Amino acid sequence: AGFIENGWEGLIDGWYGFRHQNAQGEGTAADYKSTQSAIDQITGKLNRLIEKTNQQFELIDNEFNEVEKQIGNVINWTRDSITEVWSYNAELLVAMENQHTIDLADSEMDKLYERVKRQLRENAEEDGTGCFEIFHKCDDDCMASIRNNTYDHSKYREEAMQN
Amino acid sequence: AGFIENGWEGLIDGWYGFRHQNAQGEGTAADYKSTQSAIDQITGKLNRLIEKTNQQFELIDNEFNEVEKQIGNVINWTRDSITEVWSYNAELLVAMENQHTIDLADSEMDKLYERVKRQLRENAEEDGTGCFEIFHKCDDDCMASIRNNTYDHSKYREEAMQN
Amino acid sequence: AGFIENGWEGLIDGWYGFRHQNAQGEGTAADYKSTQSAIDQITGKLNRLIEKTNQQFELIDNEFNEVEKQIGNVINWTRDSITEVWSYNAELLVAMENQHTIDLADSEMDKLYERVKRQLRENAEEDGTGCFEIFHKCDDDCMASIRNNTYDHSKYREEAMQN
Amino acid sequence: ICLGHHAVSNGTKVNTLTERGVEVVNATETVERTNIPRICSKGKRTVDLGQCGLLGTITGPPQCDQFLEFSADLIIERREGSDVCYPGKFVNEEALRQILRESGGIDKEAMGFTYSGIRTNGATSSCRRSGSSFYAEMKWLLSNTDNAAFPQMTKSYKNTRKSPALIVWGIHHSVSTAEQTKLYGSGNKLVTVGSSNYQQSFVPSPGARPQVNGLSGRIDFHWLMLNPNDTVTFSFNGAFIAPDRASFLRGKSMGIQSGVQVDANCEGDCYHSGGTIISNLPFQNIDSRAVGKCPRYVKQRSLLLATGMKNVPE
Amino acid sequence: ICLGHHAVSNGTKVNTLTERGVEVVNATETVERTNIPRICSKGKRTVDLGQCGLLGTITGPPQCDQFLEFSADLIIERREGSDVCYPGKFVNEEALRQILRESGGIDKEAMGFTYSGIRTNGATSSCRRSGSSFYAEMKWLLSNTDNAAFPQMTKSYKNTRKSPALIVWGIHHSVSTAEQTKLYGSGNKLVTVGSSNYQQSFVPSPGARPQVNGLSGRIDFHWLMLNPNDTVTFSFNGAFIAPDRASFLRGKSMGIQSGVQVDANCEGDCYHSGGTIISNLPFQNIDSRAVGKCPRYVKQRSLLLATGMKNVPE
Amino acid sequence: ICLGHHAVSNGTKVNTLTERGVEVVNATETVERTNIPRICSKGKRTVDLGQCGLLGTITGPPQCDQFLEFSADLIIERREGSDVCYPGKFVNEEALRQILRESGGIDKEAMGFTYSGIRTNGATSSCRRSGSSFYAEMKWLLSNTDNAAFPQMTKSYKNTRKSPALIVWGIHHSVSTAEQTKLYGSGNKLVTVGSSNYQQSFVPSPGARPQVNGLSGRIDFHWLMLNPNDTVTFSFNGAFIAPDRASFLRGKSMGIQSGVQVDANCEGDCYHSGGTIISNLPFQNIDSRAVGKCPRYVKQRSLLLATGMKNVPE
Ligand SMILES: *[C@@H]1O[C@H](CO)[C@@H](O)[C@H](O)[C@H]1NC(C)=O
Ligand SMILES: *[C@@H]1O[C@H](CO)[C@@H](O)[C@H](O)[C@H]1NC(C)=O
Ligand SMILES: *[C@@H]1O[C@H](CO)[C@@H](O)[C@H](O)[C@H]1NC(C)=O
Ligand SMILES: *[C@@H]1O[C@H](CO)[C@@H](O)[C@H](O)[C@H]1NC(C)=O
Ligand SMILES: *[C@@H]1O[C@H](CO)[C@@H](O)[C@H](O)[C@H]1NC(C)=O
Ligand SMILES: *[C@@H]1O[C@H](CO)[C@@H](O)[C@H](O)[C@H]1NC(C)=O
Ligand SMILES: *[C@@H]1O[C@H](CO)[C@@H](O)[C@H](O)[C@H]1NC(C)=O
Ligand SMILES: *[C@@H]1O[C@H](CO)[C@@H](O)[C@H](O)[C@H]1NC(C)=O
Ligand SMILES: *[C@@H]1O[C@H](CO)[C@@H](O)[C@H](O)[C@H]1NC(C)=O
Repeated sequence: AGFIENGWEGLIDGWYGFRHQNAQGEGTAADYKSTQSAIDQITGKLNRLIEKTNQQFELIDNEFNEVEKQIGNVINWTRDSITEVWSYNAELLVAMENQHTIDLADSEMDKLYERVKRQLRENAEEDGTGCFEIFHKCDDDCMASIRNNTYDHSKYREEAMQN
Repeated sequence: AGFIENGWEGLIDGWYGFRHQNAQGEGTAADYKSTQSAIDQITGKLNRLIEKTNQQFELIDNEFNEVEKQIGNVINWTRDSITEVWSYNAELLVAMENQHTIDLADSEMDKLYERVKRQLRENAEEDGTGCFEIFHKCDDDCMASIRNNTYDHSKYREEAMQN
Repeated sequence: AGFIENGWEGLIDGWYGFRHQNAQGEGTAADYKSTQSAIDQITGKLNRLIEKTNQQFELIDNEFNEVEKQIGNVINWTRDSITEVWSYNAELLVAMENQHTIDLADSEMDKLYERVKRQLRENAEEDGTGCFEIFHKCDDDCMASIRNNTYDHSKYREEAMQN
Repeated sequence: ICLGHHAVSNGTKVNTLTERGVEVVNATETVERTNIPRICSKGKRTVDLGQCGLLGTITGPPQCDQFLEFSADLIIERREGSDVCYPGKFVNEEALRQILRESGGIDKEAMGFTYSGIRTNGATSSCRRSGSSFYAEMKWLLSNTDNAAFPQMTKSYKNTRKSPALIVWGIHHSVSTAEQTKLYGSGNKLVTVGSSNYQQSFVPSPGARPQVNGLSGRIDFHWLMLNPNDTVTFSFNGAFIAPDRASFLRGKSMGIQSGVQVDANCEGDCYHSGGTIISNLPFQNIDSRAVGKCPRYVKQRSLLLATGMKNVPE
Repeated sequence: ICLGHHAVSNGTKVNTLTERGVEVVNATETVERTNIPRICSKGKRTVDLGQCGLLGTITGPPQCDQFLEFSADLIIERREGSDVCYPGKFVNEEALRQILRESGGIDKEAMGFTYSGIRTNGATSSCRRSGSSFYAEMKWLLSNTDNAAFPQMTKSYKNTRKSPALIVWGIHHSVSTAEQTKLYGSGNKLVTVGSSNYQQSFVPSPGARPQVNGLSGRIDFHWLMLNPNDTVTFSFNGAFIAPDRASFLRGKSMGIQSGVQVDANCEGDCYHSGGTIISNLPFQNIDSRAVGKCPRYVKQRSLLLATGMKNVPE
Repeated sequence: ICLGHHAVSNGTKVNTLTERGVEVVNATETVERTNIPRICSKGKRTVDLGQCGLLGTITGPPQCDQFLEFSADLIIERREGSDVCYPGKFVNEEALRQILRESGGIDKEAMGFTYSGIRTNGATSSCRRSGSSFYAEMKWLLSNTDNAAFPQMTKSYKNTRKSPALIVWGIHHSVSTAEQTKLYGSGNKLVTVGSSNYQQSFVPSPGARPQVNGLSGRIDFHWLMLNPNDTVTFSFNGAFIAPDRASFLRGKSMGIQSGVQVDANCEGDCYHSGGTIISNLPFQNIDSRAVGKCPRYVKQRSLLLATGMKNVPE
């Protein structure tokens, strides 16, 4: 989410995906395995945070007939302290989880980019804005071979090396 | 901060920067946007940690006339417990924040290095110690074009490819 | 631990290492400095977590003669609250430390891979599954030069560039 | 071929370690604020005390006649409840309330007290049933005739059951010393309760009090807990409300104070005075004094957790 | 063209999840240790009690004559303060202190008590004003003549205001039973206070005590809090210090105990006995018993937060 | 040339922020569960009270004759311990227990009380030594002859030492008022203790109690703490167990309750009723009421910390 200067608001099929533009036509297909990876990780975070406690706390005050003022001040003091502790823990928890979530998504995007980069050894060159320049017109069947990680890295080498 | 074998103690203008050495002269210029990015992130950490609490705690003990010994032992027990909790939270908070700060700066450095690497497609080659070998004498105007991200990646290609 | 499709169960000498296969024979040697780096970091985590507290807590209850029921309910209420706080802190601490540990090891592996990649400038090409294709038969002495970071990046250049 | 990520036109701002207001794709709430204004009691034995006070179930005023041997997993106290019919008060009342809230109900047993040489049918106009009555579990001991004296008496009770027994007696405080001489005779009266863990110590204090229910007399209610096979003993000479039946805790339950209706259609384990908190979120900003199995109370009303990536639109 | 990062010759070592002593470029402190040895009261109504004790403001010894109806947002207790002039003590004193610390001041109102057949001008040499006086808010009730008897009396007070009233009375304990017969007459004396939430119960105990201010007599001070429209009643026959004026809480304030001077030049919300903690840091290692709006106390004296990158010099 | 990482055939599953059951190479435990079923007292002055109760060391029943001036860094209470030989009880007993647990031992000093006109050798069959004895640190004051009267007495004690003194006296409660007239005479008895921080107030309550050790009489034990140079005073006229020697705290120690044996071979700072917790782990799931320098108690029985990388086998 850095050098990719933006997101595709039109990509409604998944989180990550491609958008190819060769001589045959246009293309925008979502990548299911990376999107499912990030979705699985966030889902795990939700499964860990959304939790039910089996610890039962009993009534220690009395809303209808106030208890002794001293023990009531001790009870209010302790309750306020615990409330401060849990407010701190909640704030820090949410902030940290959000940080690791954003960095997690960015990491998945970068690792995908490096995956496609390693698929295209010398037949393509990095553009600098998250795109790959292909020195030979890759048709739609070749694009589908790139998506499902079946593009041959040597049976298109010499043609692109000449260009 | 790994393969860059050190830091420039002479770089007093910013956090990150370049140091070019071509045939025209020397150069050391700080990069303002990355330095301002890391400075903005650390500043955000300080704005989040430096905080004022609106929770007022009242006096529960008595320094001049000691209270009942039993309720005093309960008060001291609770206060000591809360003190242990907050000492733990402070230690872990500082340690984690420092870890994420160091890793954050290292990440910014690496992403800058990858930025300049993507600016120089085939006209330069990685040296291995954080430098880029240029196969054609890039003058100071070309250096300034590299700094502000305006160096043309194709109008210097063939000359460096021959070398 | 992503595109390296697995681990070497036979690598019993260290955490990270190489496995070369040229024309002279086979090879599997562990890298001591990276393994010692990750081991040093995990060891530091253990030194920080395994800790002894100098805070002494005194007896506030009475197992043989139960105290007043009210102050006993306040004591049990406070103790249960503190127990919830420390159970939360322990769970979150362990989970976060494990996350940062796994990501730390993965980071060390990736940085090692990038190290060897930067050692082989144009004499080798990335395969895509964590291996490096060498376009000239590198003998065992050349392999040992690659391991201890002494392989010359230019005295084998033209031969591999022709191939 | 260009690859990237998705984005939306309107995201959700969250807070992180670094910034404040980072617009992400999707986010969910972690601090519960929705409250069900009812007492969700689906699947629990519930006893709504109503006009009966929790402590009254041990002494038995007219409003607690149908709560003398209740059994429940959830005990609800109401604001209109009253522990007494004759104006009185409990010593260590809140500790006894907390004991009865988690008792799971009470089981009464006749203590087997018989008397010789004294009256026993003391009554009042405030504890009204058919006519003028008294506490169902207590007996107002007086002198036989309209004045006379009170013989120094010693009655003992042994807990023959395997669970601790709840013993509750009462000291009387008339409107004056003359009325005390009318009920129990002249002289200094003294009440002594002793056991293995107890050792008192009771003397009356007659005097004029503000008229509650048209009565200026008061009754101090005291209680101890006998251990199994432990024996308690009373030595009294007047101004003594004798216990007729002892109480035994049934099992386990929970006690709450509320003012909303009971609903057997919803289920919940977190209760407060305004209703039930039904949520899976780890935190809540509804009531810091919520009891049961609750999310931990926090002061923040909202803490948005990021469930999507960073939203960077065009 | 080589790119890199900055470095310094002398960095700051910090602690992380991994190591201990990582030299970074810049770092800032998170645990406050600097303390202002004054009570920063800039912009707050402050009442320094000095030689007047906090509880005395309700009874009114000579040292509290200028604190009978104080009003403040910050109440400071001093070590030289005294609640009493005649040697005595308060029952439930610390609870009353905690009530008065957050009261925002007190407002006195004449209770409207008149007497017939008894004396009322009891005084002593310890409560000195012009000559021999007594507590300004109390009245030392005695028998009319130098001996005689005390008629059984019943005085009532109704709280006609919308806020709870603070009622404080006193039981007297003379040096002997003979002096008790001199002041109030022979026979067993009994004091009874009753209301809606209260029910006692008071009998004197004469005897010899260690001479405080040259006096061996003691005075027990007791207090209850009347609810609005609730009525309190006293039935006494001797050894009774009657209340003349009741107290009402003004609003809200904070109470601290200190021994340093008051300073209206600095502002602070965190106070302890040694001064004021003025800091923006989240933690402090000055006083674990600091009150107000304070950073949370920690045992570590320093926890350096990294504000710069890793420092790797040549 | 291919480079990679190591792996094992059988790893250890751990929990992270994301998943549950991530198989890593190596892992270590963080929650301690191993317990040493002994009281590790290596290098500490230990006093096992045994059949002697902790409070008894102040009064001195026959079972505490060898604990009147003990000195320890670790005090162990046993379930068979007893504070009394004559059936009695302590007022504010648990506060005194908590005071004595961290006292570091006690040091007795003769209070210097002499009497004129009364007997002093009161004894009983329960406090057995050579024959019929009494508490070693107390004196059972009676009237000179088998009936007669008790002269109103006033005895004073001044703490001449720089540390607070522990003063413990006893009120007697006979089986009846007739036995009270036999021991101390007829009439209302009254006991008054006064000092600088104290002010009571003591009257006896005779009556029949359940026979403990074949005796229906009881003894109330009370205690105050004199400050240095502060003077305490007693004014009594019967039913008074006088203190003969005062106590002074030696230094500092720790008090535990246990039922396991003492072992001088192992060392530990974390104790509970089942033994000693010797561990370097930050958490423990053994006893939430463990005292000393313990790992913090958690409800989880195990929390595996990852010490190795992710295990991805072939
Ligand atoms: C404690 O706080 C509650 C409100 O949460 C309040 O009603 C009560 O009065 C407080 N306790 C005392 C002793 O004031
Ligand atoms: C509680 O700790 C304070 C010091 O922080 C001490 O003065 C006080 O005596 C302790 N309480 C008891 C009951 O000893
Ligand atoms: C507090 O919990 C303990 C067990 O941990 C229990 O024995 C005790 O009875 C509880 N307190 C009260 C007042 O019930
Ligand atoms: C967005 O988050 C909410 C959280 O409640 C979830 O229910 C919803 O399915 C999420 N939407 C997407 C598209 O993931
Ligand atoms: C209680 O007493 C009965 C009869 O004296 C005896 O059979 C029983 O074992 C005793 N139980 C306990 C727990 O003391
Ligand atoms: C170093 O940190 C301190 C923290 O107080 C800050 O005031 C200062 O400006 C920082 N210096 C630089 C050069 O960032
Ligand atoms: C108090 O009593 C007065 C007069 O009896 C009445 O007007 C007022 O409404 C009452 N207020 C309350 C709160 O009871
Ligand atoms: C695995 O972890 C345990 C933790 O107790 C450690 O003792 C052991 O040395 C570790 N093994 C390796 C091979 O690191
Ligand atoms: C105690 O009194 C003695 C003699 O009266 C005196 O010398 C000493 O200084 C006093 N010490 C204190 C602390 O009051």
